[PDB]
Amino acid sequence: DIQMTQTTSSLSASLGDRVTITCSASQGINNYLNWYQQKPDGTVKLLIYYTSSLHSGVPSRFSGSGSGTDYSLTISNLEPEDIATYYCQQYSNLPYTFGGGTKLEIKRTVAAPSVFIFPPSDEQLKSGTASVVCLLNNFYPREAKVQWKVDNALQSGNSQESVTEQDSKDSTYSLSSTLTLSKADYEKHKVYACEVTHQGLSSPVTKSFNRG
Amino acid sequence: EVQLQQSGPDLVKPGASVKISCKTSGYTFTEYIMHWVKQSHGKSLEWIGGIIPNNGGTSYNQKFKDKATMTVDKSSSTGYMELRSLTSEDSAVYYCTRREVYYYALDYWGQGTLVTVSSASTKGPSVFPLAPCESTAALGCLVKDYFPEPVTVSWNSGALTSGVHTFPAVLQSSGLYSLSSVVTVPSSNFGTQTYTCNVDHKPSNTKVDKTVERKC
Repeated sequence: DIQMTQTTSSLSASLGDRVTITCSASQGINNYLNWYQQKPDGTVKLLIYYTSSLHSGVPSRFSGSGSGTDYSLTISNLEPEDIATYYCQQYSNLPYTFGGGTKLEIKRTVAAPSVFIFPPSDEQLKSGTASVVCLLNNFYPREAKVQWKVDNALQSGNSQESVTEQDSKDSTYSLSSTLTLSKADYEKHKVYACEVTHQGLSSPVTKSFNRG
Repeated sequence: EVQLQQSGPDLVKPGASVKISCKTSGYTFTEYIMHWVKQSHGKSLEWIGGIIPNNGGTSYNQKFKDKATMTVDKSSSTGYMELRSLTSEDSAVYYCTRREVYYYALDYWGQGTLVTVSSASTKGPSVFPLAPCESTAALGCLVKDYFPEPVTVSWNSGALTSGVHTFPAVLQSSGLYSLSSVVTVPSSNFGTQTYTCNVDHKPSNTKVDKTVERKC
């Protein structure tokens, strides 16, 4: 089997930058090399076929190059909608084989999150569990510290975070932090607070509610 | 317009087998080879095999000769792929693709089909409102304690799209999934519309609308 190596699997680039994604085959593949784009939602598109030909409807800032074992996908000037994982595929021999992929991280200017906190509903509480959600909306870069404080006591070990993929329009992230407590623990405390530290914020932002 | 409509997510038992369909349309089904591709979570694409629909002739990646069977039905214009003796290594997204002759490439791809292989039982999500106890207002729904992936979430049956973030699921220490879907609205545009999240968990046949009450 021909192995397709994409050594760089995570690549950052600024909007407007020239971006190069490389692929090497274990042996010569005679230009029988296609490029695919997979968006964060799992949809796949053909970009380039036979090393260099644009697929119908693909913008012209995309080009393909190389021969023998070494191939490149170049994006002449990065657009926000280019956030994706890029894959090579040889069709010189069966079985068809794919590189490991290269994921783009788009670098844009700093944007601080806006922050929201949500108390648990009675509909949830009545079943024995409180989920408290803190939302960080439309920020860059990815790095953010989210600290939960209950009656001003710093919490540890009782929250989980999730982050969206970079937005295809504004290249930002959004993040949820969820604090899980038993109903009985939820009801022993008054003030639920999430404190957010980020490069876009000149000092930490705190959002809170009072139960009862 | 060429379209490849794959069948829905599927939970299936270790040792069981599962059939996936790829309903095609916008092109003569018989005039194009169909290939299948696997993608394990956080991983790259693996070619499984291709089928000539016109005469049913098949080509398999040797790694899948014991796993996969590709067949067609020329009448419904539908390709099928059956995976047998499933283990948790079969847990993946499966794609169907069309081959174009130009110089060969996979020019159209299905949306993919998530197969989970597990002993654990299906479980529908509970859906709870996220409402505040400023320039913009936020609300959402918490989609809690479901198995397996995936859920889909929409707002006002697809009419509300911008400001929407549906977070990826986290595996909880219970082995159940949970996620939140939020929307932000500029304060001024808040009190026009109502806000209802529509949550679909196909593996459990759960469909749940939750109206998130704006406070009075």
